[PDB]
Amino acid sequence: VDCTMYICGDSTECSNLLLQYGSFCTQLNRALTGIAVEQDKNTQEVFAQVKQIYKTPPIKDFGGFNFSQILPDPSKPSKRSFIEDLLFNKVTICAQKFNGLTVLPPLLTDEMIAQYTSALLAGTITSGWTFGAGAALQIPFAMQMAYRFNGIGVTQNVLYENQKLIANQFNSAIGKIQDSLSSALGKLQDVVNQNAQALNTLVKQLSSNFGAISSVLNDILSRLDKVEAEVQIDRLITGRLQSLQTYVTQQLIRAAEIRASANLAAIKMSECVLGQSKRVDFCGKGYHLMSFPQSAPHGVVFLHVTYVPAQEKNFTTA
Amino acid sequence: SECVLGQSKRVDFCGKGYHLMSFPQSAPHGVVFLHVTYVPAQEKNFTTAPAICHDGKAHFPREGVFVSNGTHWFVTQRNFYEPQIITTDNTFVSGNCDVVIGIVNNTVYDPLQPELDS
Amino acid sequence: VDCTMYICGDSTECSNLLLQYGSFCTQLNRALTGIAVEQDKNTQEVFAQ
Amino acid sequence: PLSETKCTLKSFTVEKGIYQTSNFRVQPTESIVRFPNITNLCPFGEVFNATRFASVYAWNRKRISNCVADYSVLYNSASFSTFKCYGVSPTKLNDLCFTNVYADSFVIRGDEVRQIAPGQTGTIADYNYKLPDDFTGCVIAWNSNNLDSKVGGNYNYLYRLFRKSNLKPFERDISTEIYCYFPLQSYGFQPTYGVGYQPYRVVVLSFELLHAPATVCGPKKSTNLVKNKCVNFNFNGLTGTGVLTESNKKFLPFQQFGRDIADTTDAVRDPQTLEILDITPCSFGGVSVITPGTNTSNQVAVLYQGVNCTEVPGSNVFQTRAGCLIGAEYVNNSYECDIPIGAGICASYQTSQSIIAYTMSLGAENSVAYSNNSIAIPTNFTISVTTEILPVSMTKTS
Ligand SMILES: *[C@@H]1O[C@H](CO[C@@H]2O[C@@H](C)[C@@H](O)[C@@H](O)[C@@H]2O)[C@@H](O[C@@H]2O[C@H](CO)[C@@H](O)[C@H](O)[C@H]2NC(C)=O)[C@H](O)[C@H]1NC(C)=O
Ligand SMILES: *[C@@H]1O[C@H](CO)[C@@H](O[C@@H]2O[C@H](CO)[C@@H](O)[C@H](O)[C@H]2NC(C)=O)[C@H](O)[C@H]1NC(C)=O
Ligand SMILES: *[C@@H]1O[C@H](CO)[C@@H](O[C@@H]2O[C@H](CO)[C@@H](O)[C@H](O)[C@H]2NC(C)=O)[C@H](O)[C@H]1NC(C)=O
Ligand SMILES: *[C@@H]1O[C@H](CO)[C@@H](O[C@@H]2O[C@H](CO)[C@@H](O)[C@H](O)[C@H]2NC(C)=O)[C@H](O)[C@H]1NC(C)=O
Ligand SMILES: *[C@@H]1O[C@H](CO)[C@@H](O[C@@H]2O[C@H](CO)[C@@H](O)[C@H](O)[C@H]2NC(C)=O)[C@H](O)[C@H]1NC(C)=O
Ligand SMILES: *[C@@H]1O[C@H](CO)[C@@H](O)[C@H](O)[C@H]1NC(C)=O
Ligand SMILES: *[C@@H]1O[C@H](CO)[C@@H](O)[C@H](O)[C@H]1NC(C)=O
Ligand SMILES: *[C@@H]1O[C@H](CO)[C@@H](O)[C@H](O)[C@H]1NC(C)=O
Ligand SMILES: *[C@@H]1O[C@H](CO)[C@@H](O)[C@H](O)[C@H]1NC(C)=O
Ligand SMILES: *[C@@H]1O[C@H](CO)[C@@H](O)[C@H](O)[C@H]1NC(C)=O
Repeated sequence: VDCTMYICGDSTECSNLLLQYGSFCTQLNRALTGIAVEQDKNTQEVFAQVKQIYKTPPIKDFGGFNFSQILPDPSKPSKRSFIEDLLFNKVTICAQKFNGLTVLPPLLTDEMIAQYTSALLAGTITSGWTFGAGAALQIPFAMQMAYRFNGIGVTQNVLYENQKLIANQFNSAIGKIQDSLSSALGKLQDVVNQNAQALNTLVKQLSSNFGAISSVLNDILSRLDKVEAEVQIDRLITGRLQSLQTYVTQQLIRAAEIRASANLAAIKMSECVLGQSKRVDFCGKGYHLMSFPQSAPHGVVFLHVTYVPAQEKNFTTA
Repeated sequence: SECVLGQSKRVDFCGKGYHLMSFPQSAPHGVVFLHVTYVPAQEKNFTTAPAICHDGKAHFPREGVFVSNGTHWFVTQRNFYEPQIITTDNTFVSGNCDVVIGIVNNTVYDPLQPELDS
Repeated sequence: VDCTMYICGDSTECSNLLLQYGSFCTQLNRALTGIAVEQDKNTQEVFAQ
Repeated sequence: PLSETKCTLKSFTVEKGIYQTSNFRVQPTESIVRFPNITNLCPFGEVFNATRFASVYAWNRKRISNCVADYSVLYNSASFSTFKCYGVSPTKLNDLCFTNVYADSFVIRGDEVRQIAPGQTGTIADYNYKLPDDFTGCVIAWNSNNLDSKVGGNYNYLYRLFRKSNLKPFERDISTEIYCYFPLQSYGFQPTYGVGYQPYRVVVLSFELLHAPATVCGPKKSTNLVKNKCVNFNFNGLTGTGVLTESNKKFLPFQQFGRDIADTTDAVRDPQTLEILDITPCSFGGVSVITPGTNTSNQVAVLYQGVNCTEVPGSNVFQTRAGCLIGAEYVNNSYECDIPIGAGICASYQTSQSIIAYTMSLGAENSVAYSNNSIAIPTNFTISVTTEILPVSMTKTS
């Protein structure tokens, strides 16, 4: 926000009055800039956990597991997956722009974020957890799944002996995720709603008189002489500056909430995508096998894959 | 707690690589954790298979991975190439050979055999 | 908090004066309602596992 | 730009970074004026130079409208004595247009004149003429002891002495039923009275500034109109700075202005050609100075945020999606991000040295050579010791 263009606009007369309050516009601009740099920090620490941009092979022989909905779509230049396209459609200015408010582009583009998710997913399916520790050591996919099973205390023969069933279950579950997202993204939507609603409030507070004869500052400057105008303009300045301080304080608290959510997502990226988790319910319900990251507008979707026990029988035990 | 008072299984929580241990150092207004981690190096390609078919039994590794050097099959630990002969003591049987995609044929040694022979 | 009953109380005269400040009472009640819904969310996510 | 960063950072060294310094704003090439084209001079003469005034209980509202005024005649001629203008300045009054003007006229004691202001009480205010709390207008009055008295007394100037309740603002009540007393009483005016008991003629010009087309305006003369160019303007008093554009907004024949969510005026009807014009503002944005560290170089590049490179008033000029970048050269190579400009572009000091701007590399690109029967196993290790620094406390203050 250009604090001077918000409070005073084009008027030099108001700008001279506003200077008598000193640093407050600098404090406001500095706070909003700090929030803005933190949004690039948040995206960097969530998505840029991978050292190299891994590419998947041309032959997708992953043992019956069909990642086509979550790997990059070859038919588009945007390099988003099918599910990432579903996610972007399932969330996605003049009045703000003209009144001193400006919205800055993110440093990483959506294509760059999709290129990091592509690298993370390619590394995962080609090399398992090894690309998090060090080099991407290739291993056949059924064997990394067999060591996921061994991690959850299920002996790896259970994987190989039931492999075609496990592949069919996985493929089917991805299909249900596709249909669910085609029918879902409340947390991301709420953040966009709150920020748009806060800006609409900040703009509409320009209509408020705050006790002055008018809210339109060029009325007063077309209509009262200086010493009488200065009282009216000091009323407008006071109330507009209090509207700005309210906006920037609520943005500092929203910034902390999103910062916490970005820290959590960076932990989930490390512990569920770059690794297998022994932490209960941290990577979905059931015993964690693996997770896949997908980009979403302003956020991340983790597709958590978990082993859920079924068809139990009673036995006498000793 | 989780890096100094303990060893962490949590990936990237106590540095890059597999966590061994960490050391705390004081700093002005804050703390420096020196994180010590094992980072794997100098990897080699090997042919691999999920199971060995022997006498119609499917053998699986107990605590390792099956690899081959171009002529012979070995069992080795996943994170450091220490090749060992495939034996009844480092493999376990489950079922016949037909159910596993990609089973390979090699002998599985029984140490009781040459002992009974001697 | 009813921002109007807090600032003005029964007075219509004060209420008309207060309207000249515009959205501020709506912002306040909206913030306190968001805080309120978050407390049910906190209890839900802790106990309804 | 480097001096401007030094001065906004309040420091003689500047460290490597991108710093928002100041805001760019394009400026008005000329000051348009557009007004009603009304020739009829306003008939204020037949109030200030009426022979005999009304009684203040029966104060008379002459409507003045569809005319051109000049209140500097009424003011600067200064035969008057009091000229209190409420809600409008006596001077800017000549620069403004009004929807109607109502001239309210009466005679009272030079003492009781002090009651005729918005938010007042007393004999005249309570029962004869009440000015509203949000009144816009000028109370003009002058001594009339030359006309409104005589030896043996004048008795022409009645005022209401009693009412069952005070007047509402601008209420007129000429009723005469007995209140016991007759409800009216009159000033006995004699020449020999002191300054406060002598008669004074009062004319109160009640202006109004409604959304209607203004029918009274001051003497200023309209200019020509220019378009697709930045200008200052006055349109019947609507004043601002903007790039007047031929509007396709379909105003209905009664409408005169169109408005933004902030109640800035978004479009205006021309007061003479009656066409509709958009008033999008003359363009603006933040200015950020990309700088290497001042211990490296004084050479700097400047980003005009959101501004299009056609607009900024130069050996290299590049249009990022973040804005126009001047003084850094776009190189088709890609590197690690040094100073973040935005939208995939970063800038760095590189070779003969200058500021390059470039698309950042996310990392080196690798194909993992996955195969259904190939595994890689490490034959060695390295022991890595890495530092993680965390804040724990901050300086305790009271
Ligand atoms: C490991 O091997 C890969 C090649 O894959 C192997 O050979 C195939 C023919 C097939 O038998 C697979 O099952 C094997 O896994 C090596 O990758 C290639 O390396 C060369 C340089 O020597 C490079 O020019 C190629 O581009 C690489 N291939 C691809 C697809 O990019 C890899 O170098 C070997 N790694 C180690 C550590 O030995
Ligand atoms: C992976 O799954 C997709 C479906 O999600 C399969 O896509 C089909 O591919 C064939 C050609 O091989 C087409 O004729 C079908 O129309 C495709 N179906 C859809 C719904 O797109 C794909 O074949 C699968 N691949 C593997 C290796 O399992
Ligand atoms: C694979 O490893 C085995 C060792 O386990 C190699 O076999 C030995 O080869 C040497 C000659 O190079 C002989 O002297 C030994 O007697 C062999 N031992 C056994 C048990 O056969 C084998 O050569 C290796 N293959 C390759 C291609 O390197
Ligand atoms: C792996 O070993 C088994 C034996 O343990 C092979 O199976 C035999 O194959 C022959 C034909 O080549 C049949 O006549 C026998 O009846 C099979 N025996 C059994 C027990 O099924 C198998 O073919 C070998 N496979 C490879 C690829 O070498
Ligand atoms: C920068 O501004 C120019 C206008 O000065 C834009 O040019 C117009 O672009 C549209 C398409 O978007 C064309 O239909 C017009 O004919 C163009 N006008 C002229 C005079 O060339 C240009 O698109 C802007 N570019 C950016 C990146 O903002
Ligand atoms: C590996 O893939 C090839 C086809 O490219 C197939 O013929 C072979 O049987 C596969 N090997 C295993 C172990 O699945
Ligand atoms: C009143 O009339 C006299 C001429 O008799 C003139 O000088 C004066 O300006 C007039 N005043 C107004 C307010 O019209
Ligand atoms: C006002 O001026 C316009 C030309 O700009 C002219 O067409 C119009 O007739 C004038 N108004 C009147 C009432 O004559
Ligand atoms: C300035 O740069 C030189 C290298 O050119 C370096 O030796 C010196 O320490 C730097 N000074 C500071 C204060 O960074
Ligand atoms: C960058 O590449 C484009 C083609 O994509 C070319 O036209 C342009 O001249 C190149 N610029 C430089 C500085 O190399």
